[PDB]
Amino acid sequence: LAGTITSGWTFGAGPALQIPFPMQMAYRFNGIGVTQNVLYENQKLIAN
Amino acid sequence: FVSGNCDVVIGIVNNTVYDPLQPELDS
Ligand SMILES: *[C@@H]1O[C@H](CO)[C@@H](O[C@@H]2O[C@H](CO)[C@@H](O)[C@H](O)[C@H]2NC(C)=O)[C@H](O)[C@H]1NC(C)=O
Ligand SMILES: *[C@@H]1O[C@H](CO)[C@@H](O)[C@H](O)[C@H]1NC(C)=O
Repeated sequence: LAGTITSGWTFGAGPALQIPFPMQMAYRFNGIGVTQNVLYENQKLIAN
Repeated sequence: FVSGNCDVVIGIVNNTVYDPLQPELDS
């Protein structure tokens, strides 16, 4: 849990590199075909 | 790429975005 929260998927393929959690969520949103601005503009709703 | 304005995002930062076209136009 700590690894997947503080470093995303990097810790599973080498050294663990830190990254802020909203930026990781933006990365994962890009993973499924949605742009970052959607998450950055609906962060509060998504967290709720 | 541009989207929206500078109040919705949390953690936005002042900086400058260079435009390649302007110096060519002025030259
Ligand atoms: C980042 O965004 C802009 C960049 O100029 C700033 O917005 C104005 O900045 C001036 C000078 O700093 C202030 O007097 C104004 O009150 C700001 N707001 C508006 C609506 O004009 C902003 O202050 C910059 N810095 C941040 C957001 O920390
Ligand atoms: C990041 O953390 C510092 C101190 O922990 C805090 O002052 C700052 O507001 C945080 N960043 C944002 C975007 O809130």
